[PDB]
Amino acid sequence: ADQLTEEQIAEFKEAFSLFDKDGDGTITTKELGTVMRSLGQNPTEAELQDMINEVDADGNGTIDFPEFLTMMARKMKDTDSEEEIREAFRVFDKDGNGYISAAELRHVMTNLGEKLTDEEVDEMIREADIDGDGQVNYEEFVQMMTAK
Amino acid sequence: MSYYHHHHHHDYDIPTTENLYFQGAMGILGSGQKHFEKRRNPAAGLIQSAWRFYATNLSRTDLHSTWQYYERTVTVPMYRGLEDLTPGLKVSIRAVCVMRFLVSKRKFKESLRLD
Ligand SMILES: [Ca+2]
Ligand SMILES: [Ca+2]
Ligand SMILES: [Ca+2]
Ligand SMILES: [Ca+2]
Repeated sequence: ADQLTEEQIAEFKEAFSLFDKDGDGTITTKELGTVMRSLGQNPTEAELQDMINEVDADGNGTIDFPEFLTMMARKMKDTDSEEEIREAFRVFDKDGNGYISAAELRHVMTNLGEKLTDEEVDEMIREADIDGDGQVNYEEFVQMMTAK
Repeated sequence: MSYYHHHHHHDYDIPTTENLYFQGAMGILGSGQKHFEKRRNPAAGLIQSAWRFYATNLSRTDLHSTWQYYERTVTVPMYRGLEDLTPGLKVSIRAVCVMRFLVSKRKFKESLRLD
């Protein structure tokens, strides 16, 4: 119903403009690898193939603008509708009252799903200035993700 | 050491194996909890990937001093005369990060399914 957002599309269009590099108007898997190297990352060819799997309705091996727009736009639906990240925090609440214990929080983040070391979970706690005591709220994390 | 850490005392040491195996007992901790366990796997992956995604853009003017120096030093980039701001760099890194976020959403939905 609501009109689509042009200001947000403009960011997507600049990303599309940067990403095409052989200059044929469309973004293929080896161009994504070319972008990755330019960001100092040399992932495996299989990883580059796999991370593209989402994008296309018809599977055309190169990423057209609306599909690229959907890849970029899809993240915006999580930003616009914050229900997914808010619910993603909610499924870990041991007591059901909105406050999560700090000790509980480290083990389920560190050892599960994507695995990250203690130094990486330190950044999440410290840079959001979370307190030493066990009660940590997760609403502030969603607001940090969406406010800026 | 008269006191015992675990009341059951089934074995001296516990062995953990990565492979699932063909046959295993489900176990009981309250079976309804296991519905949350399947859901938690995409939630855990999305939270980790989102934090990794946000950290790349965390700061420009004062913080991310080291990142700023590493970006300035590289030879390939041209003198940035035309545009003072560098959002395009921030957009470019956070654009590649979400491909992992989205595919982790599909893969961890597959992990939710147990097929
Ligand atoms: Ca191209
Ligand atoms: Ca297509
Ligand atoms: Ca709680
Ligand atoms: Ca606290």
